[PDB]
Formats: sequence, structure tokens, C-alpha cells
Amino acid sequence: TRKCVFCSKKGQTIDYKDTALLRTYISERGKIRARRVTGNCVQHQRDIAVAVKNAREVALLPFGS
Amino acid sequence: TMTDPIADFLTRLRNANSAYHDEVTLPHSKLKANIAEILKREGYISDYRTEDARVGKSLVVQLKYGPSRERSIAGLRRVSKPGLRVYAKSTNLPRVLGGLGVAIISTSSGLLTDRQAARQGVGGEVLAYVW
RNA sequence: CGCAGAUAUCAGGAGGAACACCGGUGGCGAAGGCGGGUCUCUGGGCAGUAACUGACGCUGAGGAGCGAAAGCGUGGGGAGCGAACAGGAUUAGAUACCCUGGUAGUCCACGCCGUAAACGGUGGGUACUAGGUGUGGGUUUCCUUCCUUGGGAUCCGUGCCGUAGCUAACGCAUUAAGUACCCCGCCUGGGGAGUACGGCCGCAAGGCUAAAACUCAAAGGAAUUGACGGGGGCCCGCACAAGCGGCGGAGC
RNA sequence: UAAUACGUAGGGUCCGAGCGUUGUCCGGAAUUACUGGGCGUAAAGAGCUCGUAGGUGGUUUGUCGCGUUGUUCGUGAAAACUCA
RNA sequence: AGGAGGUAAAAAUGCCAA
Ligand SMILES: [Mg+2]
Ligand SMILES: [Zn+2]
Repeated sequence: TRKCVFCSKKGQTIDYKDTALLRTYISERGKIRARRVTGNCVQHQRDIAVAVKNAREVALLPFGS
Repeated sequence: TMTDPIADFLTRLRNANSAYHDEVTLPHSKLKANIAEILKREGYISDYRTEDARVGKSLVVQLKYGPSRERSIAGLRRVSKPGLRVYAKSTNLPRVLGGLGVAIISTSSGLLTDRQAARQGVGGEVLAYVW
């Protein structure tokens, strides 16, 4: 079990402008990574997913690159 | 909700006696205190004591266990419950295990053992059976 | 279906429906049920403080509301799928399974119907009865770096394993099918039958309430020992496979 | 075609001025379970809530004596039932 | 110890005692 990075006090604030922050959590195929592989908590994973979907909508991330 | 505090007393006692606990803590009422007095007098419980809690008094009863781990109480059953209430005449006083147990009856003179009520000639509502 | 230029590949356009990865034995909801994104309106729950009211609680006959899918009415829309319906194929026969098409329907708006293996096959409320290990939401003491699923305590939710106890058995076991109290619904052998008649509701399909005659000496639940399987696993035998020689044809 | 189950015999058992059959009720039947049953799979939890009447009710002080309990009087005809 | 892929044309019936 590895620690959820956002739950740490140093944890960066989650938002969909940050491109590299989400890049760390989307695979090379353009898909969202899983909780078991990433390690973040349920709430932070949900925030990640919504942010990635929004960034995909505003064309800052590709659909299935 | 809590509709029968006396049956709650009896089932707490029964469960603790079946689980071999030594002490039992209840919310306190005068009727429960009198029932514990009768149980102590008839030798079913060792001793009982009232103690003060945040919201009121509390009944703590110590259970009696035989030297060979035998229990001092074989059964514990209520009789006159809300809904069906049981009243008994002086000439119809219930007997438990052919008189080897005790039936606690509420009378105008107070809580009495069935032997006491038959001796005094009064009758009333039968609360519970102990054996 | 193509050779009248198909399938394939590239570019552009039209339209409908469902929302990959996140996404699970995880969340919310009373139950049906609910996951593309954003905004607006809106319901419930949980934790801590305990400032307020001071038993105002529980259940609930009839009743009222909600209630998957299919189905119905009116008006839209209709890509994919697809009852019915057509051919093809299989077969003794295929009104089936398989293939190629394909209407209602599935979608939207506003209304009907009111049934499901609508299931945890487990009505609601309350108190008590050994524990162990996951996970979801929130509070807090101690190691404390005070980074940390560090570890503990407490409340609420959801799984697994497990004593006592219960059960016919399987199993349930603090989320009880355990020990108890209150209120409600229901059962009284299998068919006939959730059917007939009567009544209420419905546009209809139908739903709800609900018998009797006659007939049977059983219908059932759980578990055991065999047998069987066009169930699985491991093995053999001139069983197959690789070969040699026949029988089935002729006369006796 | 080798019946203690049919018919007849012997023998036996039970009753006896009776002995059997039918009809009807109660029992056995805890099989309508008040005493004294149940609903996961045997029959049986309404698909789920809200709420009317009803049922049910936490801790404690005082009062009433309706329920409850004790005693006494009247009544509960006779016959019936039970004891002498 | 963990784990992936592949794997069936058609095949009906059999009387009621011991
Ligand atoms: Mg969030
Ligand atoms: Zn986190």
C-alpha cells in the first residue's frame, strides 16, 4: 500500500488547468489510471477523474491519443 | 422503542447470566430497585448497588456463581406484559417448579414473594417468574 | 450485397441513441433505481457543540402517494438493436436454436396501467449477548518525525470468518434466523384455482377482492448412499490411430 | 394353484342378554395453538413509504380509587354435579 | 505462487408387476 499524495499536507491543490499534474494520472493511451495503480484516495481519485474529463472537454488533453 | 423496562431488566439479567458476566449496569428505577431487593433476599443475586451516572442513577447488580461454576439462576421469564396483564387472586397464586421457584407479585402492600402474599392473604399482579 | 463500381481507405456533411478508460463486492436513495461535462432549483444522511423544546415516541386496519420492463392514448423522432413477418440453412418434420433482411417497440413531451425470482425469497421500532480482519463518512489521545493506512479510543455505514445460543438440516451468528417487549401483514394438506360468479378500477390488455362441487393419500423441505450426464480432472484395455489378414459376393 | 387378510372348518380372544353395522358430536387434533403453533429454503413478511381510527408507551412528586386486591351483606329457585 | 489464449453439425422414443 502506497500513500495517497494529495492527502498529504504538502498535497497540491487539484484543478484541471494543471496539465502535467493530470498527465501523471493518465496513461499513454489517453485513458485514466486506476486507483490500485495510482494509490490516491477515493475522494481525490474522483476529483482527478472529473478534472481530467473537464480538461479533455476544453481540448487540453486528447481523447484516446 | 423501550416499552417494557422490567422485561429489559430481565433480559439483560438473563443474557449476562448466560454469558457468565459478573456485574450488570442498568438505568435505574424504583420498581427495578425493589425487584432487585426481592432477588437479593431470595438468594438469586449476590448483591446490588445504585450508583450515580451522568443522567441519573444506575443499578449495578453482582451475579452469584456456584463454586463449581454453577449458575444461581436457572430461568427468568416475565408474565404480566403490556397488552396482556395478569392479575391473580389470593386463592390462585402461581407456583413455579412446583413451588421450587419464586413468583414476584405486586400487591397493595408492595412487592411480595408468592409465599408472602399467600401468607398475608393479599393478591395482585404477577410480574415475573424466577427459578 | 457487388461488378450500374461493392468491401477497403481518405475528406466533408446529416441524425439518433448510449455514455469506454475512472469503475470496485465502492457511494447515494424508502423501494423501483441512480454514473459524459457545466450551470440553476431541490430531498435526505452523517459527525462534533450541546445553545432550544420538554415524551411531542413506535407501529399503523382501511386510505393516499411512489413503483423495473412490457403494454395503451395523443403528438414528435427513429442511428443501432429488434417481437411479429419474409426468405436461407439444419432436420424425418423445424411454425425453434444459426444466417440474411425487417414493422411495432426501445428514444422525447404529456397522460394511463400498477404488475416482476418488485429477493436478503428475512415487516417496522427498541435494549442486551466473545471476538478477528477488510473497506466508506467523520471526530479525537499518545508514539510523534509530528512526514506517516504510525497506533489507540468513539459514532455511523458496508463485507468476510467466526464462539455461546438457535435450527429438521443447510445454515444465521452484534447488519441474527440469538435472549426479550410493542404494533402490523399473513398460513392452516396437494389439485380444482389466484379460476368461476358478483363488485371496484382501467381506453384496452387486464388488475384487486375471491369461492364451491369434484378428486387424490399424498404434495413438500433438507440431507445421505448409489446410478446417470451429449459435467470436470487423472488413468487404462487390439478401443481408436499405424499395419497384416479376413467376413459381407460364389459353391459346399 | 403351496393365502394366518376371501369361504368353510377346528381352535382361540373379547363381551355376554346382548353382540356388531350405520348416522351425529367431542377426544386423540399443539390440526385456529388464550392455556398451547408458526412465516430464509416445507403453506405463510403486503413491492416500498406516508399517515387516519386503534393498540402501545421513558425518569420522577402529589391526588383520585376507575382497573387490581382484601373483607362483609344480598342475590346466584328447585332439580343437576361432588362429599358425608 | 500469480496468469493469459483456444476448445462442441445433428442425435427422437422405450411399457404400467415382481
Ligand atoms: Mg471531491
Ligand atoms: Zn487523498
